[PDB]
Amino acid sequence: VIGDFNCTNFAINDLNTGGGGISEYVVDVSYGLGTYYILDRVYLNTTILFTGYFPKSGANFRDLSLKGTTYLSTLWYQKPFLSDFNNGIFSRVKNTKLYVNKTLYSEFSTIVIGSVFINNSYTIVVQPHNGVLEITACQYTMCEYPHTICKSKGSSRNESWHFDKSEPLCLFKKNFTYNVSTDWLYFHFYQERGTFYAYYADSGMPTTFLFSLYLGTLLSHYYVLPLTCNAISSNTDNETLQYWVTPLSKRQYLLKFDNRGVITNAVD
Ligand SMILES: *[C@@H]1O[C@H](CO)[C@@H](O[C@@H]2O[C@H](CO)[C@@H](O[C@@H]3O[C@H](CO[C@H]4O[C@H](CO)[C@@H](O)[C@H](O)[C@@H]4O)[C@@H](O)[C@H](O[C@H]4O[C@H](CO)[C@@H](O)[C@H](O)[C@@H]4O)[C@@H]3O)[C@H](O)[C@H]2NC(C)=O)[C@H](O)[C@H]1NC(C)=O
Ligand SMILES: CC(=O)N[C@H]1[C@H]([C@H](O)[C@H](O)COC(C)=O)O[C@@](O[C@H](CO)[C@@H](O)[C@@H]2O[C@@](O)(C(=O)O)C[C@H](O)[C@H]2NC(C)=O)(C(=O)O)C[C@@H]1O
Ligand SMILES: *[C@@H]1O[C@H](CO)[C@@H](O[C@@H]2O[C@H](CO)[C@@H](O[C@@H]3O[C@H](CO)[C@@H](O)[C@H](O)[C@@H]3O)[C@H](O)[C@H]2NC(C)=O)[C@H](O)[C@H]1NC(C)=O
Ligand SMILES: *[C@@H]1O[C@H](CO)[C@@H](O[C@@H]2O[C@H](CO)[C@@H](O)[C@H](O)[C@H]2NC(C)=O)[C@H](O)[C@H]1NC(C)=O
Ligand SMILES: *[C@@H]1O[C@H](CO)[C@@H](O[C@@H]2O[C@H](CO)[C@@H](O)[C@H](O)[C@H]2NC(C)=O)[C@H](O)[C@H]1NC(C)=O
Ligand SMILES: *[C@@H]1O[C@H](CO)[C@@H](O[C@@H]2O[C@H](CO)[C@@H](O)[C@H](O)[C@H]2NC(C)=O)[C@H](O)[C@H]1NC(C)=O
Ligand SMILES: *[C@@H]1O[C@H](CO)[C@@H](O)[C@H](O)[C@H]1NC(C)=O
Ligand SMILES: *[C@@H]1O[C@H](CO)[C@@H](O)[C@H](O)[C@H]1NC(C)=O
Repeated sequence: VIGDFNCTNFAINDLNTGGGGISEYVVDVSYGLGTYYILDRVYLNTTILFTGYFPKSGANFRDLSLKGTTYLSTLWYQKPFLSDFNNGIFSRVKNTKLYVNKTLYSEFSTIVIGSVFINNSYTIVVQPHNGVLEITACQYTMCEYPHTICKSKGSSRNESWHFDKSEPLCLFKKNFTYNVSTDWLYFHFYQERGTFYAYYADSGMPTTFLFSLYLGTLLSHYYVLPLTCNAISSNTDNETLQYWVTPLSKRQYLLKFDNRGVITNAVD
């Protein structure tokens, strides 16, 4: 289980849907994937050695996205999906572009980051709402079996990942825009000295700083929430979710900057 609040018992079962296991893909930073822009600095037409929170090159990404329809498997709310946060993670996220009456809509998995997922501790949550990325850090009463929905196409169940009837205490609450038309989003989430840090990019590969947040407590787990939808499958539209993650660590990279300050290449 993620939290411990019994939000519902509707359509829960124990089926091992991952008969083929967690899907994997290989980290390759040679085109600037996994890198981020350094503070407020600009470098031009040059190569820098820099030490930062980066992926290991030639490590695996894991796809932790989980599309459901009606039933939720209890096995989705355990290891290997519930994952140790350590120093941090890098995410490569497919923007699942759907259509209704030729209008475009953007969906992708919510991620939660925390320690015990109980309302006496802060949980960070990052959730898309069709071009608005809502980010919060609050004492959420997380469910046992949290999940989200396709607000665009609809779902066979209502949304529930927390159960707070009155607004919980929050250290942070902001919205950030993202371009609904791009195919990928990239994120770094990491912690140093009890402060959480977030970088993203919705265009290109090198990420840029969103925010930082003092927690005063070590984060220790993260989890990518299942998404339930009447769309997003081979019998209806051949679309897919993907939410690739890999661990960060303190590493030295060569970074190459072009003559307009974009990071074009890197070496581990
Ligand atoms: C912070 O997070 C914690 C969890 O970590 C929350 O604690 C839980 O709070 C709920 C709500 O108060 C407790 O709910 C339990 O409900 C049982 C009945 O549930 C059914 O019926 C009710 C209507 O009566 C429906 O609302 C519900 O949806 C279900 O259909 C009760 O039986 C439970 O009673 C317990 O105590 C009696 C003795 O007094 C025993 O006989 C019972 O067997 C049982 O042990 C209870 O009322 C839930 O139990 C709480 N869990 C824990 C671990 O404490 C906090 O509420 C939350 N804080 C804030 C501010 O939101
Ligand atoms: C994490 C994972 O494994 N995710 C897959 C999902 C689950 O394994 C399954 O949900 C588990 O179920 C449990 C735990 O009991 O199966 C999906 O594929 C289904 C067939 O496997 C799909 O075709 C559905 O077929 C139906 O016969 C039915 O109900 O399963 C009718 C329903 O309308 C239709 N869904 C639609 C229209 O999207 C799906 O989607 O649900 C593809 C997802 O990638
Ligand atoms: C950040 O972005 C989110 C997502 O867009 C904003 O949340 C949404 O805010 C609106 C306005 O408060 C909510 O609409 C209201 O909902 C109630 C309940 O259904 C209804 O009675 C009102 O008439 C009105 O429609 C909306 O529900 C809410 N959530 C979602 C998923 O859209 C949020 O306001 C933005 N700002 C901040 C600082 O978070
Ligand atoms: C979790 O909460 C659900 C309700 O959302 C509980 O299910 C009810 O259990 C009582 C036990 O007396 C039954 O009379 C009801 O018919 C059940 N359903 C509903 C809709 O209330 C469930 O027992 C709780 N606990 C667990 C471990 O699932
Ligand atoms: C960017 O740096 C490169 C590499 O130093 C520069 O390329 C050289 O440019 C000179 C002419 O100024 C040529 O004679 C060399 O043959 C080039 N070397 C290579 C490896 O291509 C480039 O001029 C710089 N551009 C800017 C705008 O700073
Ligand atoms: C939002 O994302 C789309 C897709 O990446 C961007 O569209 C591209 O824009 C450039 C010019 O800036 C064109 O050369 C490409 O041909 C466009 N691609 C497609 C598929 O249309 C769009 O510019 C982005 N807009 C913002 C405001 O970020
Ligand atoms: C969804 O919410 C509506 C309105 O509260 C309720 O009538 C319905 O039973 C709920 N369905 C599920 C599966 O939670
Ligand atoms: C999904 O793709 C397969 C392979 O091309 C095809 O057989 C199937 O009919 C497609 N279904 C839809 C809804 O596009």
